[PDB]
Amino acid sequence: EESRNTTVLDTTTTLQSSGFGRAFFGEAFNDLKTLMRRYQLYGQLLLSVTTDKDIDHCMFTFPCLPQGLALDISPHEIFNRCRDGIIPLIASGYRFYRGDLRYKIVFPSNVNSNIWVQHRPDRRLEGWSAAKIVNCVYNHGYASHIQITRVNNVIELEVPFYNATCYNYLQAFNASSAASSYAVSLGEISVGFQATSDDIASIVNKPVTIYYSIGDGMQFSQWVGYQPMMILDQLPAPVV
Amino acid sequence: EESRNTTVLDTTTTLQSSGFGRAFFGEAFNDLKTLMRRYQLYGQLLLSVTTDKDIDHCMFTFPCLPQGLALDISPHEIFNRCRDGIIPLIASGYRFYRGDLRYKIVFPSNVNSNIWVQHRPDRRLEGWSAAKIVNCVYNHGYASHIQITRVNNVIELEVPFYNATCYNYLQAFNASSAASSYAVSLGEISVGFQATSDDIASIVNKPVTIYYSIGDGMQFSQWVGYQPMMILDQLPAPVV
Amino acid sequence: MTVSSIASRYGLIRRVQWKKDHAKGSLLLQLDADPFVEQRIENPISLYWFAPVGVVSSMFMQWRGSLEYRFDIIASQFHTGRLIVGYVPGLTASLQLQMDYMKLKSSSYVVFDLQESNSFTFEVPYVSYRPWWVRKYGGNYLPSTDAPSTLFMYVQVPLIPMEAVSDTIDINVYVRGGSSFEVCVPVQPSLGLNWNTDFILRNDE
Amino acid sequence: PSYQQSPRHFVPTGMHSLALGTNLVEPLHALRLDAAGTTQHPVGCAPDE
Amino acid sequence: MDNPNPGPDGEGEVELEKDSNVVLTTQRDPSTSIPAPVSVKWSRWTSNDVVDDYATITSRWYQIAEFVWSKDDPFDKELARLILPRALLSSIEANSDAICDVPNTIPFKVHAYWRGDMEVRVQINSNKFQVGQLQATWYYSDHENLNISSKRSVYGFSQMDHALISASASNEAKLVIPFKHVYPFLPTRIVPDWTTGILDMGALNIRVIAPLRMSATGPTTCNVVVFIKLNNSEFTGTSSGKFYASQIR
Amino acid sequence: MDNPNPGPDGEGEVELEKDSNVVLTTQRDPSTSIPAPVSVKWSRWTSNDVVDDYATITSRWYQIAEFVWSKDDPFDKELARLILPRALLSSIEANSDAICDVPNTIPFKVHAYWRGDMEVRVQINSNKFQVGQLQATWYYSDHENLNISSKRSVYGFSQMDHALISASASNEAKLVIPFKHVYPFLPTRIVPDWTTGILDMGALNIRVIAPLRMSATGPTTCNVVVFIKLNNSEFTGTSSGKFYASQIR
Repeated sequence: EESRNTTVLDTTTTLQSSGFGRAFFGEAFNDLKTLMRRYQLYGQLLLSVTTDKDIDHCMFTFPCLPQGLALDISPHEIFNRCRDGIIPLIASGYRFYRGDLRYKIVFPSNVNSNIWVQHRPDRRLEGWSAAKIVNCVYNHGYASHIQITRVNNVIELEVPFYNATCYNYLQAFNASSAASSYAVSLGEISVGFQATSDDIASIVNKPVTIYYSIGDGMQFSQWVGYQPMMILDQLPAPVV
Repeated sequence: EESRNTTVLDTTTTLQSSGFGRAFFGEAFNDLKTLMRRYQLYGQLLLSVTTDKDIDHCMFTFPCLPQGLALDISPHEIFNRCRDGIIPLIASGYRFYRGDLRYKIVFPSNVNSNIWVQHRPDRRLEGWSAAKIVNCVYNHGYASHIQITRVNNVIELEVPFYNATCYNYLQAFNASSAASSYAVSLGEISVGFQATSDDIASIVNKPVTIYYSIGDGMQFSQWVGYQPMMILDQLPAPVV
Repeated sequence: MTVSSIASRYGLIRRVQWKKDHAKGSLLLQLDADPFVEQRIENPISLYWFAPVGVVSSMFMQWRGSLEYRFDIIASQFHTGRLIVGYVPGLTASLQLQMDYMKLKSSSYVVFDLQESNSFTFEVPYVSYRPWWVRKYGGNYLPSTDAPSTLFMYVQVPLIPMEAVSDTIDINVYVRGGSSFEVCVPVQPSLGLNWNTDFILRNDE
Repeated sequence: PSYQQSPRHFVPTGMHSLALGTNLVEPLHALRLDAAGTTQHPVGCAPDE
Repeated sequence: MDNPNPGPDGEGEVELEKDSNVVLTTQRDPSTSIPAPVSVKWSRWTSNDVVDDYATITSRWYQIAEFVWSKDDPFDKELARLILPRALLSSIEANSDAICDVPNTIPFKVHAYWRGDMEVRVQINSNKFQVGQLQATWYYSDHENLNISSKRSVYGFSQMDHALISASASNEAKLVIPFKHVYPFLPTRIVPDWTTGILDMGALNIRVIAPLRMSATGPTTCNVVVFIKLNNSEFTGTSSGKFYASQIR
Repeated sequence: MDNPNPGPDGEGEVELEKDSNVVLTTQRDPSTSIPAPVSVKWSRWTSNDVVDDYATITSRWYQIAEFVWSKDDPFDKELARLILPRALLSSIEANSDAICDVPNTIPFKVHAYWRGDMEVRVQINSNKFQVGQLQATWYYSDHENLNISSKRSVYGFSQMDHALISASASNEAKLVIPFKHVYPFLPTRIVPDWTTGILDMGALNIRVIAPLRMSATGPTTCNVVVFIKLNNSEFTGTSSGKFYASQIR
């Protein structure tokens, strides 16, 4: 058995527990779920106008999942340098999950146009490749929200759990079973603008950042051990 | 003994105490802690774009401490003229401290881009030199916040006490012990923009002001006498 | 889901060969008494196993408390052995040498007899000046500290096997966080996954 | 807890009223050090008029 | 009052400060200046090893610095910047022997981590006709400041609480110094997170205020002895004595 | 009885002998041979100095002699004539360091006069297929007899009470040895009434009875380790550690 204990040979006196930092810092940390709701960068993109897009056109689509994206490293100096952050490092330790996610997408300053955001629980996830942000229409019956840039250029979201499942896969997904692609993402969030073709040209190569966190609904399943890890200071310095 | 009293030779009748201004001005002042939460200028910088910075790049980093910065005096006419303000003048009188700090960083008008702000309790402070504001990536697991310039260009902060210490050094720090550098700053706050390379050129040589105050958590330790002082009217006038 | 739910799981972290002809002072491991235990897998970056208490320590700034390392000494009841599991608080890198069992037994130590029972979980103490202890590795940042203390394992009496069994014996070393283990400050994690081991340099030429 | 209840729906204005000088609580930014502080009149400083 | 009848035994009562087997006396009443209240044991938060008290052996008094003080020393002049958990060892390794010969300090040789409150007496043996006044001041973590080179003066250390030694009445300065540092333990040897500043609590510094003023036929010398008791100490982290490096000269 | 079901953890219960921070185990039941009952503290009759117990530091176990025992050693052959209050120091000064590095023995460095009861374990780690039997015997004041050269044999030391170590079952010999000497204190350094025979209580001698008998393909070596606890010690007569001469090789 793993967690058995054959013969304790303790030398120690009993330590005063700090109560996981509650005694010093005035706050507990034993519950890792209350750390999980600290926001983490999900994926940062650069806007790129390909066609003279209609107002209906989504500017980018991305699947929505707590696993962390297919990591997209001119590299992005965070994903080149600060690997993975927190939440997929915890999410490596659990085979399944079930629960909500929060997003809080942040938009740049020079944009002014109105923003529509969709949840699409119809969309499956086909393989771990193309499970990243994709620069590409608006739809009716999908769950929708418009944030106005002029009031405040940061939308916030509580994207719920819409799966016909008991829980969903949390490790990186190879798409073995064909219906199992229905059971990885919560759905698919799409961000699109109402900007016309003349004004969206100014917004090219502006960053759009998306954050994420779980938001109290998430409850992880059966334990799985960690994968092999990379130690970050061993990464090379940029020789100049 | 210092505070002993050998022979009182009083001539006075007993004075009516005003209750430290409560009787006249409607407010007490005996508690110096309630004066400490009045904000004071921490350090004012001028933006300077060195490289065509990525969106991840911090625009400036600075250690976070109630001691007052290594004072950076074209001089800044306040730090040339109004020396030190209040809070390091009180903080000269105590060898240690322990508690929170508040910041309320104020940003200029012509900036529009989104602002991310980090607390980094990993960062030590190596010597009293390079304990000032430094014009230089974004990180995941550090405590973060984004203020949007378009809503309001002044972020506010409650940066907590994250040290593995009983308290921290409050006089100016010479970095004698190597691990003692972990125990001076509360951490390191970094302010960085999401501005692209084209629009950040307009924001060059715009002032970014940072304030500070303690915010009710601060509790100063063992008394230490004051250092030698400079009298401010003795400073020379600008002969024209 | 709980830090102590992770820290109460053994993770296999060290294979130590233990031969017949190892002498009565030979070192078996000098590995550090943090949860950050180095286990190297044989890419231009390298990948490492860790204990679960090692990783869930690496998602925090500071840790404290005991570290129960389990020594599972795989042998028959015909093998007889004896080995110290010692523990010295506060040995620097220059003091990583000069170590042997005779200078070990001054500190706290546990002598074990390998016999009819073959397994024991030693509880590594937390002995340090500081209430917590900073993460050994930190972010990708060359400053920011080695271990608080060091474990040692010397062969006090060498293996005297019977001539029907083998000269060599595997010793497996598990790591589990102790009952008083606790971590406090949530910072940038020092470990990344191996889902995407691709790395991009940023030379300027 | 997620606070999904739909929020308020106001009107901004830039300035408090001016002609109002009566039973009306006026919020400001006091440069006094104390929030409960009020200028006071001691035993001789209570004015006659 | 007002009936001094001195016999063969002198007049005054010889007051004791009995301890373990070192017993020392002064003829005059002390002038203590306690800086901080008494601290807690602090063994519950960061030590699971055998935290052993040694009040039978470590609470003995021990002379760590005697020095000649004459009238040639000026007004604002240092005499001894004793760093007290170091100077207990530095007087030993200065005085031609190792730590294992003095029974006060062998738990520093064995154990690695120290805590504890100190008692410090600064006795003078001035003649009554001399006029002068030393001061003794405890400061916390002198070497952890660079600006003490501006402060190392009698006017700075007068503002904090400080004992006074008048050479007129040959007053003695008892001085309780409770342990107060940022981390609740001082290490005793090279330690994996700091090396420099080992076992440093701060400065006991003895600054002259009133120099010796005497006649032309005056007693020039005035020796000053400093003793130290170490009572509420706790020692933890037992390790080998061969790891203990010598303290800095 | 009669249901051995061994799992991954083996079969037997690992019994402890927990103390201060050195904790040691044996797989087999001991065979103690207590020679004399427990003695009194003896501090009331001849010591007015601070008689300080050190059960937090001196009651740790300490390895003092390990040695190889092969089959070439004959029937009536010595292995180690350990003189136990000396051999605790002689293993230290043999093992390339002074007394101040080992926390068990620093009160011997400081104090001059010792008393105390000893605990002595002689562990073996023989293979089960080996056949052999050592004996451990405590004798009082071996060096205070000249005729022990006639007695130093297994037949003499069998008549007094003595522990036995069978190499078949790899038995362990715990051995309580209470302090019994003519004078109720053993000195620790050169003393004004005797010098020779310093800190000598007598012989722990480990005589072979049954030598290793094995096959042609047998395990030749059989290492023997000796630990010693020192629990009811009292130390008196505090003096300087520079007086303490080294023990004899």
